[PDB]
Amino acid sequence: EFKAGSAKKGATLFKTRCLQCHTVEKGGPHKVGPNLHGIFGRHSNVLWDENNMSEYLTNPKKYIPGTKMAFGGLKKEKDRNDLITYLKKATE
Ligand code: HEC
Repeated sequence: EFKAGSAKKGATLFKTRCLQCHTVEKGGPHKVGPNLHGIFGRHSNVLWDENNMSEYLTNPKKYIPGTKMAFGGLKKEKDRNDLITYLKKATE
């Protein structure tokens, strides 16, 4: 169900909802979460592709309720396709 979307809107969604814990650049520093470079091909066993990550990123995960250490989810379909379109181009 993933359809190539907007990398522009995806890049904005990354700085707002992912950058806080993750980095995309080659040889990026491990932050609260791992470096997502080369994520599409890598596993944990979960062979990362666009559709299985769209499912993964749909649900929010509160690590420390009360602080900004929590992922907010991507409940809108457009937002997931946008973020993945960006992320796919930026993690290689
Ligand atoms: C901190 C509050 C996080 C935010 C915001 C996002 N992620 Fe996350 N992510 C985080 C941690 C602590 C972990 C480790 C494993 C766990 O489930 O706890 C992850 C892991 C990922 C992964 C898996 C990477 C891998 O197994 O190599 C992906 C693909 C991932 N996170 C993507 C991702 C995206 C796209 C986010 C924003 C939309 C995002 N994460 C935010 C912590 C946090």
